[PDB]
Amino acid sequence: YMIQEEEWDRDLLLDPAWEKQQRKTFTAWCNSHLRKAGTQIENIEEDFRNGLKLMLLLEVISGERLPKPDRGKMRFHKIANVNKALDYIASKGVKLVSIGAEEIVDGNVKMTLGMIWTIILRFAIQDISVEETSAKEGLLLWCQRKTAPYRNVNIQNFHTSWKDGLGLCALIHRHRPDLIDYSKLNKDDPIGNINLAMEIAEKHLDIPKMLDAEDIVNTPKPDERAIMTYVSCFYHAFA
Repeated sequence: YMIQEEEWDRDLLLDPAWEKQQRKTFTAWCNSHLRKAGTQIENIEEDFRNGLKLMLLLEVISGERLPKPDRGKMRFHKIANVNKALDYIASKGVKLVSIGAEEIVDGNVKMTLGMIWTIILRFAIQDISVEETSAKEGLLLWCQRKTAPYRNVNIQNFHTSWKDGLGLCALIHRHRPDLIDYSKLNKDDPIGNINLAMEIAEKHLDIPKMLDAEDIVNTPKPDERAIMTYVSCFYHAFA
């Protein structure tokens, strides 16, 4: 059988940029909450398949108890646990499309990422409201107001606007000028600018280093779900 197939099989071990980014960011986001429950996940495509840490995540971020988990390794107990996590998200206003317990238990990557995004959106971004603007659009207007003074920043979206890292440094500088010497930063060191903001955010604001920096700089259009997840932590930290 052909060498050509074998080489392309190996090539499937590279995740597309959008997955790398969502994987890194949504894993760190889940972990910055699960640590209040004394646990962590390591691999987002594997560690929600039994429904247990998913139910716990939902409890930690909602503050409300979910019904008791099924105990037992049998596959229908994992299905019952994930159904409880998804029924709880539904009950909180999220209309789920193309997402079901069966594919989550089977490790479906796009579906598992999509589910976690619906959680991040509902419990971190949905209720953001600035000047009669809610959710994604409200978080964006917020970023625009905070960064308006900064002439080397133009927040117009949750992707390309954020590539050079200056948008992140400005959000910090506006709220905490003591923490950053903004005037010394420029557009030629985007990787530096990103890792700097993330290092400052981690040390002083308790926000883990969620972003895939290399991919943000090098990908034509960064993943906006990942960037919204990270920026949503700055909003909660500053408001």
